[PDB]
Amino acid sequence: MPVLENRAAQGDITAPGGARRLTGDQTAALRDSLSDKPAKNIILLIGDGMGDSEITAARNYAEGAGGFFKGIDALPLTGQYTHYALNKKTGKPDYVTDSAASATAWSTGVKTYNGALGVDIHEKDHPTILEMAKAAGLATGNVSTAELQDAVPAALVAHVTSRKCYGPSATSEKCPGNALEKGGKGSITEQLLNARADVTLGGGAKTFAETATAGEWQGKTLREQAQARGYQLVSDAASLNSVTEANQQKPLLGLFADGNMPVRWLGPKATYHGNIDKPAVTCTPNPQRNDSVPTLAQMTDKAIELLSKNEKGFFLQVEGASIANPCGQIGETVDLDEAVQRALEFAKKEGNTLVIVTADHAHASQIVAPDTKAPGLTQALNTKDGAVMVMSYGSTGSQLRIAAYGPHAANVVGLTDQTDLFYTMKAALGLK
Amino acid sequence: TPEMPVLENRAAQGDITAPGGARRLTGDQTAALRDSLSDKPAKNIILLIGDGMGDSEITAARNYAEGAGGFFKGIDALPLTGQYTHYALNKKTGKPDYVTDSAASATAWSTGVKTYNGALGVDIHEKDHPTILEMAKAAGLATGNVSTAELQDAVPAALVAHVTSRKCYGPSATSEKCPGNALEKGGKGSITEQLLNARADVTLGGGAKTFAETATAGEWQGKTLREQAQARGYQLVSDAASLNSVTEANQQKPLLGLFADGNMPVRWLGPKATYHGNIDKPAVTCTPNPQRNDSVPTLAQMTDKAIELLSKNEKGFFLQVEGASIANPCGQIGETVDLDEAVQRALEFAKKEGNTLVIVTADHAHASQIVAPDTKAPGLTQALNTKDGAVMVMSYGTGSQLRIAAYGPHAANVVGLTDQTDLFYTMKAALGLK
Repeated sequence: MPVLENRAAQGDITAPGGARRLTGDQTAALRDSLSDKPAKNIILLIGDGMGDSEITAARNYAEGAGGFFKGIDALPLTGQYTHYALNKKTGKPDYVTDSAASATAWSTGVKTYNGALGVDIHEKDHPTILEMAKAAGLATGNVSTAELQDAVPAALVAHVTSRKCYGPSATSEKCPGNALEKGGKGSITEQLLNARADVTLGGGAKTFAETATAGEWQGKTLREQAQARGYQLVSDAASLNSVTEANQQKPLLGLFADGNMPVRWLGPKATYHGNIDKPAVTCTPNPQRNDSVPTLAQMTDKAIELLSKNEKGFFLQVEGASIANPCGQIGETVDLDEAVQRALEFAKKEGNTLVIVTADHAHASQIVAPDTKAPGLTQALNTKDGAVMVMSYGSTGSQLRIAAYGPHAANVVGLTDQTDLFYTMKAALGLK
Repeated sequence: TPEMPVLENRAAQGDITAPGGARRLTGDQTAALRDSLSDKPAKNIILLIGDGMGDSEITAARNYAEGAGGFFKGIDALPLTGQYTHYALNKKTGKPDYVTDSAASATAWSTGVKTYNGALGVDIHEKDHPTILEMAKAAGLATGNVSTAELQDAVPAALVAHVTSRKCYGPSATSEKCPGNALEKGGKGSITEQLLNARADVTLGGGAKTFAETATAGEWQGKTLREQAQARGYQLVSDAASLNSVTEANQQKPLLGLFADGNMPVRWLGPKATYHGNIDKPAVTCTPNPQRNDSVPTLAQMTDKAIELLSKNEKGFFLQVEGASIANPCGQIGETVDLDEAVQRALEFAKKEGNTLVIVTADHAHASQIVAPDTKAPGLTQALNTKDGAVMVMSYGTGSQLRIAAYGPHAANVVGLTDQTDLFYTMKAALGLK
């Protein structure tokens, strides 16, 4: 079912027809994109805050208005999904979710309250798509450029009443029911190590320095616990590259930064009337990025290579993290686009892989007219077109894009809910 | 048999607090979507435009009027969806201008050419290009142009007028602001004059005021534009009763309904948003506008009457319907509700007829955002009491790509990423126009 490159503007944008992204009728191409056959594998890519506005701004900046993201914009089947959370006491909708409640929704199929991971409004645990995959004998991967304790990667492996419960310390204080010494399943990091995905790659080494309060590994650091439990620990690109396999006997745990992994691009923070009062900005490469720290795309490719060895199949989630910094935000979308390209390249070759690309919720940034005097923070940027684009941040709940390629991708078209994504993945992989 | 499927119910299917309760799907959609795809000719096209109606506006309106887990039986029911880009051009450089106005965006889908902000039916060199409505008429199709805005406003005007500035409503503004287009200066005339020349079978909306102006040259010099319409054989109507009496509309007796002096009445009233309004003022419940009444047809009623009149043409018809806009949350939400009712009419017709492509989108998105209730925001905000019995806060503090959705023959051409100019080529090809 491969392709639909490319949908850049096809010609001279000032001339009749020159800004078209299509070359002819799409009925055959869309029909050819539809298959009801089993998915052997799923790759779910999440861009933090990546709603339609963020996609557009990053395209305009990095590719030009008429440009095309070869990963993000190349998925043939598209829709919009709703991501409202719940008020914990009343059960009524809360129109603006945080990352934890939204990740819980696609990870478990149950709505919840802001801050919850893997539990419902009654604080009851519900299994995750990753746990279910593993129980069925599928290989599992969990990749992020955030700290691995952050809401999105955490939601696949941890059930806690507050997303703040990173390690033993915070869990004892803020989630006493989940604390290991109080009979609970443990902190986010402890539950991560119990879950034992085949491949886990990201930031967040800091919390692994904490020591367990109880159980078999009481008094040892969580890093020592991982080593004791047979994990392959890697911390840089060379150590990652040399890994030849990852499975339940030798699961891979890559910890590539103390906190979040390095942001792709730097620029100044937006300011009051920054588009008027400050020069237009050209984003710059972050010196902290280097070939010793794997990128999101490199971690995605290595996870695919290790997980694809499982004959039954795999589930892999990849999160492009977001750390009022337009350059930071746009470079994060570029990082995600490269990871999506790796996923699509694999899926097109393998032929039984469903790739889904979406966001937890949208950032508040807006693209505004160049002369805008806005009440919040603004910045002018010099885009690939050699024109100024202005972005405004003006302290969100909108539905936002979800797109897919491969078997069962029809289930993201039209209006859906974020919880439907759980059931789509469940059904595509034939999980019970 | 009414047979390619419309989405009948994508509301949350159960108790939203329970596992699976917030699902909008009941099962796999592959078969449904396969059955949604045809490249047979479109006999008819109905294009519905919600002013400012990006994804945020759809979500806010759904939240308020239907609840978070509710469902717009029109807007949310189209099975094939994508996102399109609507950037304009800088007139002098020809480089993208990332934030369009309504005139440049309407020009893009009506003519397939990008242009500068404020341009109607002309490119950055001020050269005219034909519109989808003009092309439909030349091919023997019936044509309708319906709006709750003034008919001179950018969206309806872009189908029938080629002028260098959208401000050129009548003779007086054209001679001042678009001198090359002014009739007495050798051009094709004001927006209103070009509308009268274009002679769609059905034109319904606001904007009676400009018709009081007199022409400055030509056969009808010194007559008002209303008098000109009357002399050129138009059937003029001004309220619901007179619209209802109309039995036919065609090139001998084209229909021109003028239902307000300016814009037609908004659906709902509420207070303007204010600084720290969500904190400093009570949560708002929108109220009915008493200027709305059964003597003024609604957007849906105009849509239904236009379909009834246009569908008599054996070759087919092209119909555009605009739900107009105008930091008034209640006004903007009610406008989305108005559009949803008109989309329901269009889909009901299309489902039965079987050869009708229905497209629902926006010119460009409004700046409103849905934000946390406790938000202290620097712009204008308002708390609203929604259908769920919970508070939603709106903030007004744009260039984002936005939803386009379709049903019927050739609907596949809205899926994925497209440009607003592709919509011109989609409509052209679907109707077989050359």
